[PDB]
Amino acid sequence: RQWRLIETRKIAKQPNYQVGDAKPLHMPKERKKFPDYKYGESNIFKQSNKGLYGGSFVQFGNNISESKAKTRKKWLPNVVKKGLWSETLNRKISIKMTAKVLKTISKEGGIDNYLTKEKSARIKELGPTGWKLRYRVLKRKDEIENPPHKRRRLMSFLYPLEKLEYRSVGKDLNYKKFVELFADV
Amino acid sequence: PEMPLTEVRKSHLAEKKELAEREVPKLTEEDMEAIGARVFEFLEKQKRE
Amino acid sequence: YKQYFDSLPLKLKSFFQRYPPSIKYSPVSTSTKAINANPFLPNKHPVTQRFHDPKYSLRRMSDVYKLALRYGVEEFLPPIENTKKLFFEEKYNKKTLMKGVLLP
RNA sequence: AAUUUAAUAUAACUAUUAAUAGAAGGUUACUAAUAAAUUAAUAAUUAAUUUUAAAACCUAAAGGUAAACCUUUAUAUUAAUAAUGUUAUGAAUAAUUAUUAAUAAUAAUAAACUAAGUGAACUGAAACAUCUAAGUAACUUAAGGAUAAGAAAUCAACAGAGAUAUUAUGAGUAUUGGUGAGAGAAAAUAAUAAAGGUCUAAUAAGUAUUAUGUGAAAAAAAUGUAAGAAAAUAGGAUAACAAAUUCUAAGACUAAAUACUAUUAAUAAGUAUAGUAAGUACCGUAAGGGAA
RNA sequence: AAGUAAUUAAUAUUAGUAAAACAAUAAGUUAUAAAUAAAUAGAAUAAUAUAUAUAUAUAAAAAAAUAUAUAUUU
RNA sequence: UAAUCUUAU
Ligand SMILES: [Mg+2]
Ligand SMILES: [Mg+2]
Ligand SMILES: [Mg+2]
Ligand SMILES: [Mg+2]
Ligand SMILES: [Mg+2]
Ligand SMILES: [Mg+2]
Ligand SMILES: [Mg+2]
Ligand SMILES: [Mg+2]
Ligand SMILES: [Mg+2]
Ligand SMILES: [Mg+2]
Ligand SMILES: [Mg+2]
Ligand SMILES: [Mg+2]
Ligand SMILES: [Mg+2]
Ligand SMILES: [Mg+2]
Repeated sequence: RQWRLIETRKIAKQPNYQVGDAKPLHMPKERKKFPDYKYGESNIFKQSNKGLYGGSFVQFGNNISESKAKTRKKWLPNVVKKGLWSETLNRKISIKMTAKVLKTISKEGGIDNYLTKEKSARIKELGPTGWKLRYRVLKRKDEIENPPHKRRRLMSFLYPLEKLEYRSVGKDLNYKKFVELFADV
Repeated sequence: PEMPLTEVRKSHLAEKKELAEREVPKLTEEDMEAIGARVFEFLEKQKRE
Repeated sequence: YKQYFDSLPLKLKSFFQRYPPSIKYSPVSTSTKAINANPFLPNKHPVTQRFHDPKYSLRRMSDVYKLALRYGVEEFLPPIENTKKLFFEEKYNKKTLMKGVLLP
């Protein structure tokens, strides 16, 4: 097979922003939660952006009679709503799937496994939703593997002292600001 | 935020690092000389015939 | 000698740079991790146990061999025994005629 | 000293070739200004390079709206001080001014070229229904200075080549068609072209393949539904099978020749009704049409 | 204010070259041989067709058709 | 009936 309707997609190349450079005119309010999906978000069978369609877009072709009188028809995939169990998330995740995709999931032995397969083909035939799911699973796996220590209290101890020092000079200091200051330190 | 690397990807990276760590095959001056001499001999033989 | 070597075609020169003749590369398929792994053969990766495709794909390999033949630098290239390709006079001599030719 | 002829302007468009590069409108006013530096070369200088000031309102996307208006309140808080006057008991509570620190904001952005989605009909066939027109017009979406393609699961034929793109021959040949209308390759040889090869992949499975429904007029690679392999001892390629040959899918990157726009130069058996105004006048509710 | 252009094919006239032409990098197109659906076939054994070549047919002729031959190849 | 699906909170 091929992933033509996926890998044809192109997204505007964001310029790498240095810390000292000037701002863009429209900077967003809330930050980027998820990683950027290489292949954007489908601009044709937008039905499939909400689910795990397995790179199965709608076809259009011809109904043909005994007289060979051609008439345009479309061929939809066998989509199905299906709440499937994630071991990593410890909850079942309900989404639209192609019956094919459900079969692949069953073969691979789980939904998390399906999401996390490292092949490029899989990545292509994950949606934007599928990509987000993958990210959620992978991040959770990483957390499980590696808890922070294998600092917050020190910051909390120092904060009031820092505030007092600021006041002695003359200025007031709020926590959020303190946190912002001492993130990289 | 950058997506984390899955297990297979990490293993591949480790393998690549191990490969890099080994001594790299590089074409020595001596090897080039040996080749060049052989080429010359071949040319001489062609000229003769 | 060095000047003569330099005068060799580009692809051949590049090959010699990145797979030099000091290393005696294997005739048979090997581990992908091995130093003597032949770039023309499909070597097996030891962990996954999957045959990797040759480092030099078959066309490129053939071109390299033809270049070597032209400039008489065959034996410095690693062996093409277990790659099924023969070339020119050796191919002509060693081959069996087709069943259709011998037995119509 | 003057006149003529030819060429050249800040001051025409159009076609070609070559080279280079990938770019604000309107509204009406409390009108929407600028300042400098260094470096050659003849203090002022012109030129190059660099810095710097202001710049209203509207042009979907701070929030509205009946474009050039209204409302949000950054000549804002919040805090800390200092000066002032009042209340109640030197300390406390509110208001006004002036410094210091902290908190967010301004989409007018091309058009052509490219890729993807959906996809007509008139028309031709001297009717018309397969076929054609045509994957064209159109609408829709998305990208970049170009895009696309690209280092063979390619071609070929027992000899061999050895990436993609564009053109010439091959060739209107093979091929195909209600065998009508008509449609029509490839190998090979030439140019143009750039260093043109090179790993970034732990070598790829619901994949190849099969059935079935569709699918570039020849030549497939694609695709909905469902069955579904193999390890280089293998796998793809041709009705089929046997021999042989060739290549390695289900992981990737890539200048260059090309397209379009703009600029500059050069050439015009081009234009003065294809020679600069104006998308104005005027017509229409409107999209839109459009003078002299 | 109305037979124009492009890519092609066939004729004619002239001009260049001529058993060759165009092109010169090779490659190609046309000509140089006529046939036949096509095939491994193809033009005086001692001369004008009464000979020869091809297609049908055949042991080989004859028979129909077209083509080839009477110092210099067209 | 933890196949599917409809409704309400
Ligand atoms: Mg605005
Ligand atoms: Mg109102
Ligand atoms: Mg299109
Ligand atoms: Mg008709
Ligand atoms: Mg009628
Ligand atoms: Mg068509
Ligand atoms: Mg590209
Ligand atoms: Mg066509
Ligand atoms: Mg592979
Ligand atoms: Mg493979
Ligand atoms: Mg099929
Ligand atoms: Mg490959
Ligand atoms: Mg690419
Ligand atoms: Mg006969």
